[PDB]
Amino acid sequence: QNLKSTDRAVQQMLDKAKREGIQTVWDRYEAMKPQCGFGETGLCCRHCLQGPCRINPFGDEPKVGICGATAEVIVARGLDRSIAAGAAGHSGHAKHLAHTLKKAVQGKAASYMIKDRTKLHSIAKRLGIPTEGQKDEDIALEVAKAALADFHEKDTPVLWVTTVLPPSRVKVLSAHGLIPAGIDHEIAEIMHRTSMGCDADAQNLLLGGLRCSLADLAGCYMGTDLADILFGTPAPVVTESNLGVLKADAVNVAVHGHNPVLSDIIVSVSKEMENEARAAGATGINVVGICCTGNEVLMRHGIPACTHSVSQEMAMITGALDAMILDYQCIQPSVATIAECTGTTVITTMEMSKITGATHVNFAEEAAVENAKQILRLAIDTFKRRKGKPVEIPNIKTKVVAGFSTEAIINALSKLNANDPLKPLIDNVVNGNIRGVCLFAGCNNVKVPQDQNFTTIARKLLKQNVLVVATGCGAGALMRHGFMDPANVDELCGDGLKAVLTAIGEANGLGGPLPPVLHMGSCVDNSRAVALVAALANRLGVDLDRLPVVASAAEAMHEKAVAIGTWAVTIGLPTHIGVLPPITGSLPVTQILTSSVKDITGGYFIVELDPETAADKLLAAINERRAGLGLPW
Amino acid sequence: QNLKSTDRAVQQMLDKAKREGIQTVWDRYEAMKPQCGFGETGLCCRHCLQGPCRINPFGDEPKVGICGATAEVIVARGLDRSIAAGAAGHSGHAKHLAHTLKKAVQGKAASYMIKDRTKLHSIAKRLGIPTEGQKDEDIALEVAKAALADFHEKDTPVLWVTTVLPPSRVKVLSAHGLIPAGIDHEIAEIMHRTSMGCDADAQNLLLGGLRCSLADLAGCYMGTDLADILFGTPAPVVTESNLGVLKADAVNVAVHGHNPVLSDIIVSVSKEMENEARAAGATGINVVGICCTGNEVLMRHGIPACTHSVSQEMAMITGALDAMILDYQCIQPSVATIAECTGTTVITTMEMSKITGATHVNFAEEAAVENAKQILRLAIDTFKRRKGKPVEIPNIKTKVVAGFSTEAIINALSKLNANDPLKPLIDNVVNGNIRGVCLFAGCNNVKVPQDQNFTTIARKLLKQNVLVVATGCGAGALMRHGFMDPANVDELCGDGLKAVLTAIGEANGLGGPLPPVLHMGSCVDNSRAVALVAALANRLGVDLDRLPVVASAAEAMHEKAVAIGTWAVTIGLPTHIGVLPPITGSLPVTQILTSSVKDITGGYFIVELDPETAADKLLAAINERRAGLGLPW
Ligand code: SF4
Ligand code: SF4
Ligand code: FES
Ligand code: FES
Ligand SMILES: [Fe+2]
Ligand SMILES: [Fe+2]
Repeated sequence: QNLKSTDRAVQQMLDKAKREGIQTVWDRYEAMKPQCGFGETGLCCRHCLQGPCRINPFGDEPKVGICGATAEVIVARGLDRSIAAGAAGHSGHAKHLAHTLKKAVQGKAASYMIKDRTKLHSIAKRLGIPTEGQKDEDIALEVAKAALADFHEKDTPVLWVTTVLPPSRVKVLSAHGLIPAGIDHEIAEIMHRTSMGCDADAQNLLLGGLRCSLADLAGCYMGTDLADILFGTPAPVVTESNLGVLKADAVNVAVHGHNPVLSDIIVSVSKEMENEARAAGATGINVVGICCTGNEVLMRHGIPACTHSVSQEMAMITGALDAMILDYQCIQPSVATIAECTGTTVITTMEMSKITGATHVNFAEEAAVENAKQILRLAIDTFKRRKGKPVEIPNIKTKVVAGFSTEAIINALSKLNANDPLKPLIDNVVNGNIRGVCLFAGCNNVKVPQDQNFTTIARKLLKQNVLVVATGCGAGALMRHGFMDPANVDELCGDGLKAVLTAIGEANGLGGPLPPVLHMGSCVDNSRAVALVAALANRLGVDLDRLPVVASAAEAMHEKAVAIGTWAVTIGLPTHIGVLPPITGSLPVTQILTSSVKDITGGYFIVELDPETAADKLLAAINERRAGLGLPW
Repeated sequence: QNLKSTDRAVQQMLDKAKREGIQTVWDRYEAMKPQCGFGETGLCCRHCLQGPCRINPFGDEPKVGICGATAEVIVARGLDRSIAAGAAGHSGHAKHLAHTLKKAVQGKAASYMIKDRTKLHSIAKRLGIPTEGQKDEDIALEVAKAALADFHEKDTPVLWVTTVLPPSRVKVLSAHGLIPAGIDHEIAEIMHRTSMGCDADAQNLLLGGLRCSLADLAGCYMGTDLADILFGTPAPVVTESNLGVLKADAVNVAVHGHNPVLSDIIVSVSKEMENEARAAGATGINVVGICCTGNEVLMRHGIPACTHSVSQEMAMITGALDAMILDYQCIQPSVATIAECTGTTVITTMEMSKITGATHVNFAEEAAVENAKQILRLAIDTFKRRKGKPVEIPNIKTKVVAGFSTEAIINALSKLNANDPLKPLIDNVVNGNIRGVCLFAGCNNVKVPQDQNFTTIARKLLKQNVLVVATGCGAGALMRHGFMDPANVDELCGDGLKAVLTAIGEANGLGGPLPPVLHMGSCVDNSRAVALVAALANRLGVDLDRLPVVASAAEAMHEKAVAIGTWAVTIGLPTHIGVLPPITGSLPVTQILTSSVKDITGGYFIVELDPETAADKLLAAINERRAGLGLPW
């Protein structure tokens, strides 16, 4: 089972699933092998009814698509559609939150409100919306309106790009025609250009992809901004992770998906319903997180994280998961069927994301509390039904310190330098105590033993004094393996990094360090890393492609992760991907994405499946940046 | 060669291509066989980096996708993405025209103007935009603004749906949540919902597809409306079709793609440049059409059509095609390479549609005449280079009467009943002289011997007194085989239909009938058939799903054609498709699209690859409609 997951709790549940005959994602993977090599390499097209077309990577015919599409074109079109799909997900989540905010401040949904007034005003100032003499509800309405306006063409480009990067970066991107005109506009233009008999020049196609990846960035940044207004900007919080956060004697309710608009209300209403759960024989309602909706409520409220991506089914296998409350994205639809075996009540809530066999609740903001109580009552009923049934919850959990928004990082640093908070971080980059910064982002992927790349690469980087930050299932991996527990700083961190984490931690009164890795939140909250890195670039008076900052989507899976990797490259970062995207069928496309794009944006992909090698390549990238700033390395 | 194309001119060029060693679409097809059966049946997914996933149609594992996606889900997601892609193309073309109109009336591009004032005012009235006391430029600005607003969410749904169908149809669609909220909004929502770990219920997915197909309809209707304002509403016109419209002694320039925004200017400027072409030794500039940009200029100006879809390369093989001027969609990218052998100058013009090896001209409305002259001068240079080179233009062409906009059909009918123009058509439906109406739409497809389905089915329908209308490459097929020549009415038409075509024709002073098939224009101009059918439904006080009207995408290829077929079903029509879309891997999805959707929209797909059988099924569908109206059949 160690060949499937490096998480011991997952291994334990994989043994239980096997003896019970419950098929898992890893079983379904095994049943799929050998996988199609045309698709793996990107040399397949189904963009018209003359296909499917394929191209042999090597050898004889077929060499070209039926319409004449080359390997270059086919690979680039496929990639562009994945970027557009990722942009559609992040920006759909953001759009939904914009509508929520509008409802809140129009008095249409009293369960929602402006929680973070400081965030609201800062965003309005970033955007150039006046605040002086305006009511908060009106400033919010303006913010929501501006968010919605970034989805279509208008007299300005997408402000959730141009107002979040430094002018010198915007100027480089503008020069190459890369600034998006509108989020849904770009998504549609990708779908058009990639359709049969349209764009058929790899460079042109890939420039379009880069632009659409910035539309994805805008969606991410918008989603973080709006969720912080509605639900609060995260600050440091202490919690736990892994399956051992489940409790046999409680009603265990997982919140799973990405948009926390209802799950944030579930957290608050569950508390209210404690005496009702006790009436049903439970100690209370124990809300736990899966995936990014889990990350959202972890970051804001300290809700413990149960599990992430690839291992999500394992929470059900314990027998103790009374309900799984779903929004959208990254939910294996197997959960609906596994529920028949495990007894879990799986509940969908969003109109555009249903799963055959799951019970659907028509969530509406105006009815959010009513919805939450209905859902929680189903969970309580489910808990009652498992009266007397043994459960098998692995007694495995880690301590997690999280909540490191960019605001929180800047505040923590300000305890070392109140009026120039970034300076202590830069001072330590310069003196070598911090070698650089690495963002771990993205998924787990069944192809890679769960967490192995994230932990292998992080361990090497941390020993080499890299400041590591993480989001999404990268954060999930690292938290489940102890990288968010400050007790592990001595073991994991190089001396320079330890000194910095300790100095910041002791200035924040902790009597001890920051954790080894800073959890910056959900997948949209990759935008928080952009804010930090843009702030550093502006403080130094350089562009992002001069900073010793890299990214690693070490176990990438979703189209969303491909979009994030692509905008990381576009904003100027060396960006590792630890699974093969479907590009290797075209050497020219590979050479653009790994090499010639450096000349355009300064960033580039590093495609490397061996994690020890990837760590060495990431360090080399960091060190090349240091050398370009004239620093020792 | 008759196994490849039923067009004799195409056969002749296929012989020339073979002896010259120039690879064609049919050669590339042969090199692709056998094609992948997973893709053909829809049982392949590449929506995340855990794939590719496939499912065996029959037998053992794999049975399910890695994430748990069933065959139902995989098939429905794939189909939905094709619909969204088609919507992106039609609506991208419409969007571009909206911007053109705005430029025109703002004084930013004097080559463009309001040509059809009557169309402008009728559209403004349909939309509820005031005209009384307003300047034309301001009414136009309002129309353009309304067009652009239909791409995003706002306080109304998409007006290019709700204002073009009858209220009773809109009410049925609204009840099922099918009215689009915004064109690019829906495209993005499809891409989101179909991404990994989102929507996973076939019915839910397919309802989303139906809604997105209405966004495609809106794009089609918008595109027709705006092109008619800018360029003129078509009226009856006489021209010719097939390769024999090329002239050895002239500069032959093809206009190819779908958006005629520049090619309409090329038509007018080419005339201006006659004395300059004569200076270069040519008789003049002979502009000819390929595909839908060809249809646009045929319908408005009587520009002869050279060829269509699958056979497009054959125009180059003649050796006489001096230039091919490309916009976007349905252009085989092979043309750029074939040009190296044939000498043709292939020129791209749209930013998002380039082809490696083709010369690019950065078209801008403000510079349209300058662009046109540059392009025409390249063509003249090319003509000079082939001085003394024999060419092989098949001496094969047909006569074509076309230009049957809905306005033109209503006008023609009005000569029989001035104040109730639809009544003579309805009277003849009722008395059986017209059995019903069939729209032929969509592509050719290399899988089907070119034109064979269109001509086989049309011939059977016409003998059974069906009024046949056609667009796109369906029109192209029928025109190249003589179905737009009124001289062929005696041979092709049943006695009842002949009597009607004759009575209308003689009332329009023609001394003879309308042609056997009415050419209603380009692919966006499928919207014209919707206008006609909606007008009939309103005149009868019934919904579209009670009318004896059917559609046939007999040789479908492009994602655009899948979107059109889907909205034809959604608005209530029995809709034949003569190529397999990738659905047969899921019986449940097939049963929804061919059967249970009848209960939702009244329409349904008829999937039938044998054209004689398809004709019988289409007649049965027509006759069932007649029986439901209490009519003899
Ligand atoms: S777009 Fe070209 S390469 Fe793709 S399926 Fe159609 S014919 Fe084949
Ligand atoms: S979305 Fe599911 S079925 Fe599709 S490739 Fe990914 S794991 Fe396979
Ligand atoms: S041939 Fe396998 S992914 Fe298409
Ligand atoms: S396995 Fe052939 S289309 Fe994917
Ligand atoms: Fe996530
Ligand atoms: Fe067309």
